Amino acid sequence: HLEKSAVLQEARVFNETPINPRKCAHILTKILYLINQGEHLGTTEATEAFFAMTKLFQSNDPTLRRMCYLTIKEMSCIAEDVIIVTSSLTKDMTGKEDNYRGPAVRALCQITDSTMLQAVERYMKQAIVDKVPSVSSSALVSSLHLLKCSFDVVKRWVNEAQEAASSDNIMVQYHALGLLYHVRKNDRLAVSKMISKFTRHGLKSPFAYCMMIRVASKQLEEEDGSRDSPLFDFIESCLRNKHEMVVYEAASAIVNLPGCSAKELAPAVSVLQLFCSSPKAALRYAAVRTLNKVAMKHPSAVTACNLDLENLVTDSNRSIATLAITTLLKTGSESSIDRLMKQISSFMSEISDEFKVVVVQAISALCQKYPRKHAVLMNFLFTMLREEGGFEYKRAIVDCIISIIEENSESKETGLSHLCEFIEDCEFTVLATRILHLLGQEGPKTNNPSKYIRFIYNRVVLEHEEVRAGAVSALAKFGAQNEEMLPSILVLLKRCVMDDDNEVRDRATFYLNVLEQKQKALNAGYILNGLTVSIPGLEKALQQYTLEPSQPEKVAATRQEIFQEQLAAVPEFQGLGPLFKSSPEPVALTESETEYVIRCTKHTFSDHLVFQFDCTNTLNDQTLENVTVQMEPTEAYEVLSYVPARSLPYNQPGTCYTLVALPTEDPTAVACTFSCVMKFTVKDCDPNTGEIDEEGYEDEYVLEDLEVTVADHIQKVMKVNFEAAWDEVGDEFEKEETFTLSTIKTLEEAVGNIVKFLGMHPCERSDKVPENKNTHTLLLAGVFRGGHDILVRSRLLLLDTVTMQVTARSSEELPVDIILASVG
Amino acid sequence: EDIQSVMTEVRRSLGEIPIVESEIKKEAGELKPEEEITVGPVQKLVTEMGTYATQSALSSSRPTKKEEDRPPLRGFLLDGDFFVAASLATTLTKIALRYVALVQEKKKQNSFVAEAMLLMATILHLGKS
Amino acid sequence: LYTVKAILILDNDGDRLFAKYYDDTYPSVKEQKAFEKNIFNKTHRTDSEIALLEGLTVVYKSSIDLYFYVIGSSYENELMLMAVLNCLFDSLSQMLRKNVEKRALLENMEGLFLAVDEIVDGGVILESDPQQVVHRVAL
Repeated sequence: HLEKSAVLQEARVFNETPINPRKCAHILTKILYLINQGEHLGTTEATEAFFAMTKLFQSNDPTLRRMCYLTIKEMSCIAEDVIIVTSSLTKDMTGKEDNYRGPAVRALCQITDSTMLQAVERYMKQAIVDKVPSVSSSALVSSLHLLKCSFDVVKRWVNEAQEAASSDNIMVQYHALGLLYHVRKNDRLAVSKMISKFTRHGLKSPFAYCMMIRVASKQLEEEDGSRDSPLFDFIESCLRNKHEMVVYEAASAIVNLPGCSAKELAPAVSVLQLFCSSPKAALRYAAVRTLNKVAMKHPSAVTACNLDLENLVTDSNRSIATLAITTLLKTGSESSIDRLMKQISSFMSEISDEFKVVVVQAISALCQKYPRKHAVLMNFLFTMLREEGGFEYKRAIVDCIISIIEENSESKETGLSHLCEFIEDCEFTVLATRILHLLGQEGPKTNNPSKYIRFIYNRVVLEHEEVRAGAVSALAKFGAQNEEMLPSILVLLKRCVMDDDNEVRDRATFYLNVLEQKQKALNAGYILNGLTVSIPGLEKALQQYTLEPSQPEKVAATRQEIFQEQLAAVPEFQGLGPLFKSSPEPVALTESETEYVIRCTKHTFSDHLVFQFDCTNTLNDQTLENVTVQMEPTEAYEVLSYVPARSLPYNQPGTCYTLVALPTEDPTAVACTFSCVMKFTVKDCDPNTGEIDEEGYEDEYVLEDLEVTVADHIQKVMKVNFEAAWDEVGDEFEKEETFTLSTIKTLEEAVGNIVKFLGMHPCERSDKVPENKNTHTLLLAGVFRGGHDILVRSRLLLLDTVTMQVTARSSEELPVDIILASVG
Repeated sequence: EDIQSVMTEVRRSLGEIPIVESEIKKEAGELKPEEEITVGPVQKLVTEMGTYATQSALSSSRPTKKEEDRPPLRGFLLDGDFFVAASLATTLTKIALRYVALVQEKKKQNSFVAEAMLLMATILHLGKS
Repeated sequence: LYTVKAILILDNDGDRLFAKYYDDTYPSVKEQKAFEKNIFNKTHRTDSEIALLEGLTVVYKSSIDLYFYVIGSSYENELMLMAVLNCLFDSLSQMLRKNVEKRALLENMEGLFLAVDEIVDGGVILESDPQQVVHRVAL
């Protein structure tokens, strides 16, 4: 239509004296036209045009004002000294009428940056509360843009934003709730308060419902303090308003992840909610679906089926038919697959071009995804090869072949062989590469390789370089794997085809010379089956889904080992007792992502305990350095050393340790409590993940106590015969004490309490005791730190409560004393 | 002796690289064990040659791709090879400085049989009886 | 805050009489036109309120020599999108003082540009009331 240069240029007159609202407005229209028609502005002339226009803001005409808003936003980024236009926009923005109000806030806020943010706020507060949708919605979207430049200004507007939220007017609410969710967010909980306020309400605003559904879709039970249900009384889990999109979004989330469970007037576990909307017009597309559903997509699938299946079969309209395939695909599942496959077979008949490729891929893809047997997948993959013969590709040769060598290989090659009979050189580089690669790699004894070779030999002549090169190298590997083959390799390679073309020659000269001339140490080594060049995943199935309706390694296996590894890096802990075990009951001192996350584990050594404290400073305003967790033992333990966490910045874990020595004569338990306080140096930080200030202050954060149990000292085992082990460990360290467990009225619980506390597995599966028997003998075994066995015998008497005489024997005085004390 | 410099701009440049792998794999080291140097001698080249084939190594600011061309070819033969580092002996160099089978005339053994345009017409002629 | 991906009003070839991009995914002419050609090819010569293109529900209508578009998300349905598309058709008609054809749009290029910006704002649906848009805009 227009020329960008002439129009950008003539705009410069505004900058001088002429303001002429008609002429300038036209010139502006022309700018909008240059963009719209599709053109790109030249920067010098743009920069000039922008400074000129600001003069035009003096004249207040509604059409000129309008031109001015669109033109400055489009020209804003390809212009300089734009800042002048802010004042003019504020002047316009306060002027009453929707033409100015709404369009200005949007143009102003786009140009506005954090410095300028402050200016627009009075006018913004006035514009947001409006139940006149233009002014309010433009102001609400405007605030969203402004969250970037400066967050804090926008946040103050949360009250005006909320005020708009209370409208049932669709725009004012959609914008209000949507924006609010973004704005007020400083934690989940404050947003959740905003949502609960609207939540109990039966809106007539579908957009608000939708934007909110998304916020809601996850279970929120902290909305406005707390509440006893994930409840959403606005359609998400409810079905207060029917309207097929909202109904679909809501129904797929709620069914197997309740936003609330099913109500008689609002299904929300049952499959129903989608289905009542399901017979419909074009509208049906949302309605008919599924996704998730109780307990599977399949009972759901049956409802809707008439609709999806008739459109999919009948309509050879692309627009309908696509909705019908997506809808079939959605009502699908593992079960559904029988049905889904016949339909997809049928579908290509309506739209057959790419759609053909897709259905032959889909039937294979569905068989791989939803199991109807891996074999059937191969058989479908043959049908794909047959029908298209060329829309298979290179990625198919690699994917078919890799997939095939899971089971199919002998068959696949053979099928491929037959498939190769097709068409000599229009079959493509890829099929020849597949029969060639497979015949090379398997080295057929399932069928005679001579047919395969004869088929491939012809294809090579008239097809691309990459296959002819493929054919020589394959032949060489084929030689190395099977001796028999060598005579065919020679007739093929001497030919002008499989060698002596171009690329084919170079590869061949190498491959040939290595087979012919050389040892074939290399050739032998090279064939490991004669496999592909790469093993990807199973690419086809996802591709197909969209297209149709258009080494974790480990050391440790035990808590002691993983901790032992962590400990081992540090010297002191392995140098001063080596680790018998680490706790089977590690206790987290301070909860996750609050102030600190500290998890401590107590590790036992031959004569020591090391406490590993994994410390996180989740303090947004700080970053920590030289952090240690300090300890006060409540019994006689010596605290030898502290190992610091070098730094703990915001949200970054670090580990600190305290090594203490264990008593080895203590008459009371090694079940003991340590009071923990982390001390550290704080340097100020701007929350990101870390950043330290030039100077800072000392600060401390209090932590929970760490409890060490007898369970940490002992590792559980059972014995085949307790009595022998029990005598064998040391009846010379034997001590006996009688306890009453009055809070345990039966033997079975009693055995469980001694077993858990001590960290001893009761022998011979003695946690199950004959219910309410007068006498019982409980056999305990486990190994104590240092590597010495500890056996405990508890002879239980059951009155109405449990009394036990617990006799313990151990290779030391300490386990005996420790167990006896801890139990009572 | 240029070779690190020439190869390296390309090795870190892009275009289409499937078949590139095959050809570079048998090729890069070859001929005389230490007779180049720009900031990568012939040995850096053998390193490179191996990385490009299917290995991994910092050399020529890394190769463009490593994953080979059509499924049969793979890296391995050549990887084993370069017994004597890029030197005319019984390696890549041998292969490179030799020609696969007979190569003589215009019988189509490293040949193409006259002038390419005249040949299209001759191929067309089926000579059906 | 997002519903509408883009709005296009296209001649009966898919070429840009108009498009205004409420996505940031098409700003350059080449690609804005490609998009336009893409959506017009699927959707056209099968009029319904549904089309699925690019994994997005595309809602469209037609006139004498134009097809009118809203592209939006496919987690929705036609009807939500349709309310935008109905506003788009309607508001342009009342605004221009003549029904949407290539002739009405070209007749008043300014009314068309302004009217569409009120309907969609950066992919959020700013307005959907045809009457409101028309008063809001000044020719």
